[PDB]
Amino acid sequence: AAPANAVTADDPTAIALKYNQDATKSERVAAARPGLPPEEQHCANCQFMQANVGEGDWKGCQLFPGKLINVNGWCASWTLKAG
Ligand code: SF4
Repeated sequence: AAPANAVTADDPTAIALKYNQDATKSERVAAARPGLPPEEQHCANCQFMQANVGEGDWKGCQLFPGKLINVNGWCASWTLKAG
């Protein structure tokens, strides 16, 4: 059960960025974002995930203010966690 503030499917930014809470049901391969092979990309290893926001598998994403993403999700703004 997703948190009340989870990013959902008719969120306009989620649609534009092709977010899915489950990276295995994402188009990460098509996008081929740089930094890691696409099959290795998900929110946990993304620069925009906020480790101090949320709880458990439901964490912040800087791009979705006031909401939570799933650590096992993906979107097209995936960028390697570099610092
Ligand atoms: S920007 Fe990164 S952390 Fe935020 S939803 Fe997209 S992949 Fe997940």
